[PDB]
Amino acid sequence: TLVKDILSKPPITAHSNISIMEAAKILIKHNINHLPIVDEHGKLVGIITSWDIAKALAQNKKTIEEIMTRNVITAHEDEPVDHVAIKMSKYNISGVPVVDDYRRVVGIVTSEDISRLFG
Amino acid sequence: TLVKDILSKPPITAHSNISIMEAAKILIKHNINHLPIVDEHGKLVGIITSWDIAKALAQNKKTIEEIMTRNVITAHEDEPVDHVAIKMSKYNISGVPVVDDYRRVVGIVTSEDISRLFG
Ligand SMILES: CSC[C@H]1O[C@@H](n2cnc3c(N)ncnc32)[C@H](O)[C@@H]1O
Ligand SMILES: CSC[C@H]1O[C@@H](n2cnc3c(N)ncnc32)[C@H](O)[C@@H]1O
Ligand SMILES: CSC[C@H]1O[C@@H](n2cnc3c(N)ncnc32)[C@H](O)[C@@H]1O
Ligand SMILES: CSC[C@H]1O[C@@H](n2cnc3c(N)ncnc32)[C@H](O)[C@@H]1O
Repeated sequence: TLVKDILSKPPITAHSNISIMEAAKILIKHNINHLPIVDEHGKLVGIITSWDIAKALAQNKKTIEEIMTRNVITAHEDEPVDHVAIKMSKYNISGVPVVDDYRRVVGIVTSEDISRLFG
Repeated sequence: TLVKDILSKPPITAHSNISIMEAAKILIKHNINHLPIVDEHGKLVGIITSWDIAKALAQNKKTIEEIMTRNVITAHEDEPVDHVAIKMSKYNISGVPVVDDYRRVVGIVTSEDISRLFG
């Protein structure tokens, strides 16, 4: 089955012009663990997850841009699911932003979603 | 295959008498996302993961005991692996403390480990 029909459906993103503590509220608010960071257009710059929030406390880092995993692993909306499953394990991550061909963010898949194909 | 032979091998735990920020350093130091919280004996009271650290910032919580998921899902050292895999998805968590029969902590399995049985 294709990623286009499993993914979380309007993405929640953030420009890097926000405080660590705001991001945290964002994550906690929607009950999410993955926050794609987008530029002014909407194109994909990096990814924050609760791990980064705890990195920020741990090393006294203060800005989103300082800690966002600058190089994000992503999925294409026509990329078969099974293949994304394999991808997240092999790289040990639980979520990928889904991108259109311009690196604009159209959604997100988490293992949380993949495990409704586990039954 | 049995959990006893996949698990991470001396556990890293913490009594709740530590600061959020220390826990974070603990997680970042060993490169872990799961911190079992133990009492004076060593028996299993709750679990902290980086998610809780971001909950702590989010709601201005200040103590480990305030935020540790008081009721932890665990695995037995003779519990077959496959079954623990199923357990973490169905409950959407990536790590379980492994317990002996007195609820003392003997190890931990993460999906990170299970995915070396994925090949
Ligand atoms: C974390 S489980 C709850 C849901 O949140 C979704 N999710 C996680 N991160 C995001 C995000 N940045 N935008 C939209 N949905 C998300 C996941 O795909 C899952 O369905
Ligand atoms: C696995 S957690 C360690 C790092 O993984 C990063 N991370 C989580 N998901 C992804 C992804 N899809 N691509 C790249 N890095 C990621 C987080 O920002 C964290 O710094
Ligand atoms: C998170 S991936 C790196 C390793 O850390 C292990 N790990 C995670 N949390 C703990 C812990 N509290 N004590 C010992 N090992 C851990 C995992 O089982 C994995 O092998
Ligand atoms: C899935 S993340 C949301 C909550 O899950 C908790 N959590 C993570 N692993 C476990 C586990 N093995 N048992 C119970 N709760 C857990 C974390 O402390 C967090 O508050």
